[PDB]
Amino acid sequence: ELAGIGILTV
Amino acid sequence: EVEQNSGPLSVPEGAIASLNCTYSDRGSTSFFWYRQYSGKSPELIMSIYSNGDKEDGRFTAQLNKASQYVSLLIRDSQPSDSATYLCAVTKYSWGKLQFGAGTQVVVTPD
Amino acid sequence: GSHSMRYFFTSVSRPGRGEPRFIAVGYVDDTQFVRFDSDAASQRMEPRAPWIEQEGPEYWDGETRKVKAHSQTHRVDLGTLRGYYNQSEAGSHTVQRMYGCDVGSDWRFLRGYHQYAYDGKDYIALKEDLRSWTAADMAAQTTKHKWEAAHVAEQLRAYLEGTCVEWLRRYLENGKETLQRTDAPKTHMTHHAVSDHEATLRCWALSFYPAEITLTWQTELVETRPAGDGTFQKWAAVVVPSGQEQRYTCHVQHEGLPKPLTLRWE
Amino acid sequence: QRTPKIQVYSRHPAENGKSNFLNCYVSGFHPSDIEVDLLKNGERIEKVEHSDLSFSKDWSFYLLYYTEFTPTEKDEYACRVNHVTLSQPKIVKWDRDM
Amino acid sequence: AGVTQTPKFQVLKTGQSMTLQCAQDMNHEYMAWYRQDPGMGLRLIHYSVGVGITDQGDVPDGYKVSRSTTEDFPLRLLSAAPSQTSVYFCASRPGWMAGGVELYFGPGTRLTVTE
Repeated sequence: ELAGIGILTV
Repeated sequence: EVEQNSGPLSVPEGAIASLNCTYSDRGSTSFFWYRQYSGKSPELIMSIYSNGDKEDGRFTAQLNKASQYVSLLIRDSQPSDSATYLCAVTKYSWGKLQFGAGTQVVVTPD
Repeated sequence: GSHSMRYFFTSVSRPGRGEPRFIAVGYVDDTQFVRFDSDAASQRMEPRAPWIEQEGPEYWDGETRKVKAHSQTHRVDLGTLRGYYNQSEAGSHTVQRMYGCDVGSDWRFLRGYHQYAYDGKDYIALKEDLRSWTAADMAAQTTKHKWEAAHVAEQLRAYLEGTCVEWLRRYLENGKETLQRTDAPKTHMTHHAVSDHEATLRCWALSFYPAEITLTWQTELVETRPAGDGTFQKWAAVVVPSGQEQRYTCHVQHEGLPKPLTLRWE
Repeated sequence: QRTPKIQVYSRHPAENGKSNFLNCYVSGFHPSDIEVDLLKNGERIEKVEHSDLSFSKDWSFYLLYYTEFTPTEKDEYACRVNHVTLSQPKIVKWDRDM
Repeated sequence: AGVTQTPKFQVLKTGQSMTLQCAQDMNHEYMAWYRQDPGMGLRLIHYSVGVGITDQGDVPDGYKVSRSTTEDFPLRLLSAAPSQTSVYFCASRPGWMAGGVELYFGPGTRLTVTE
């Protein structure tokens, strides 16, 4: 199950 | 659905204020506590994501995803901490924030 | 008996040819169970394993929504990164992200990962404590400051030590027949002369799972390869003086074996 | 840039007249743009499936190309790979004990 | 400078129309309107994830918003009803891709609709 937080543009 | 006891909670100066909050969506990922002085605007004081405890200044937040509750502890209570504390819960970064009705805290002078 | 869940994300820019290509795949151990491809027709998370299909629509709605969000940020990443390194719009470039968790033989949290690459080189990476970042060059530092201030590490740490682990356990159970199996390698040995005075001995390991294996001659060593049916293959060779074939033994170590095997030319 | 590493082999040990699968495993290359062909007697095979693009800890990509086939005594099989790092295509011939 | 609203207090008669200003100079992509009624906590009315883009919240009926620029996000009351008596908060933050999480609230607008 994928991460729904902490994934942001660089 | 984010649930809070309305209070008010009456706590002596220097004692530890104990607030809690329950939410119904088990998939929730982000948990927040906002503070709102009477006749003023809410302002973020704590955020928490992992199970267990997180500690920032006089504030401690506690999260239990299994029991679906989130708590806030205020150490060294001061009269100037008398306010309404709002519990806020969302799922994922883009999710819509869900707000509780808040618990009012009254910190009485020593 | 440790297990892992691992996600891989690839984004390749296609100059003057529309949207960037985006590829996501999900693994439990050596077994892929989901994928998303921006060029496919479905435009959804797709099952790649029989045991994940029992999941209902809410799961697939959730995963499609997150994976799309993943591709949006990486789309923007390509533009931003091109700027950081002062590159022209004329060329294709690649960004890659991988993350996930490991659990021990007790299914307790063991370790966590999150790494980012630009054009195949280490860009920025979450350290082992899951509380700080490793940034390579001058350009990655700006991303580091941004992500520090946005508390990214706190967020990823909560996922890796929590959601990732909880679901990894869920998958292991639902696909226990697939994922918690030990197929011991089927072994045999080959002999071929390479000269009038020396010969080649080749030790074969076939149809085993998982991929981890040790092949030892007591050496030419090809890397473990997939069979295509969910199992793996490997071999190891030695050049031996003819007549002295009997002096050499091949040794095979694998989880599916109660005790290690020994093979000599017979 | 990293050049592809190629292995050609069958899913099962090959026996003439027995159904099998011919595999071409490419790995360790960058970027991901790659063309892989399975050849029978020097010409391209059409019904060729492939795995979904993934990569390893070192960030290099890998793919499995594969097709169903029935070995005979006369037929020669090979794998042809072309990539930015290769000046001319590279062809690896299938040796059935490797 | 944060988030400003205008006016902070307002009395209206039933049927009257009014626009609540909200401005922000922090280049926030995301803005939203909330209302607070005694004992309920915050309910989302409208929000905007960017210029020219707006969508309905939990309770959008009776209200309209626009987003012509990054800075401004006005809330229009069509025909004031007693039910619309409340405190209205404007809030903003960067978009989530940029790391936006905390909502920055304006001072609030206390609005009374008399019969």
